[PDB]
Amino acid sequence: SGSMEDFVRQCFNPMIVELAEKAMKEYGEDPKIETNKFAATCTHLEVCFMYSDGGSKHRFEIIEGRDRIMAWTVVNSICNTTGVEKPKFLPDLYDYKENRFIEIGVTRREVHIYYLEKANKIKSEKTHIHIFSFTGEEMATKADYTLDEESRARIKTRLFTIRQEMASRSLWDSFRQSER
Ligand SMILES: O=c1cc(-c2ccc(O)c(O)c2)oc2c([C@@H]3O[C@H](CO)[C@@H](O)[C@H](O)[C@H]3O)c(O)cc(O)c12
Ligand SMILES: [Mn+2]
Ligand SMILES: [Mn+2]
Repeated sequence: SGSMEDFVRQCFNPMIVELAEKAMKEYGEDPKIETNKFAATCTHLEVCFMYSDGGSKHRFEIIEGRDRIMAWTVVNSICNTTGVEKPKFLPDLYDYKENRFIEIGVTRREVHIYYLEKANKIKSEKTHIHIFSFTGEEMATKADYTLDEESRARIKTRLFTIRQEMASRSLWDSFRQSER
């Protein structure tokens, strides 16, 4: 869907776009062909970045977007230095304030369905899950949202703006239907 490709290149910062293209190609997927996955990958990356800018300076270490060696360097480092259980999958962030890894979910489906799939995927209590939708819904572990409402509101409003713009360009219906 090349009109979606055009949208991704117009919508997302070039750093996010280049990171998403590398990520997909590493799984043998072509951004030019799986354009809905390209937009999805960019959105999750951007949310991960916005979330890391949510609170105090350096509250959050970013793990998402990092090459595997550096990602695992951050994760193993943190687990040696805080004694928190070493996750089996790379999470998205580490919360220095709350001493927990965070998995970040962005879903075109219902938040509760995605929360469960993440929980069942993770199989490790300590890691905090936080889900966003394009429709303003969000849900987190023990209903603990980590950030203040003003920072969550920027993320929720950004995801809404993205859905809206996709909608004006008749890309949203495909994109919504395309998810796992
Ligand atoms: O870099 C990638 C990152 C992720 C990813 C997704 C959710 C997270 O929460 C998360 O931390 C990371 O997913 C990717 C996927 C897929 O994106 C679907 C979502 O649109 C997922 O449902 C699939 O399961 C995935 O394999 C690709 O196809 C290619 C990719 O480079 C990636
Ligand atoms: Mn991740
Ligand atoms: Mn994630």
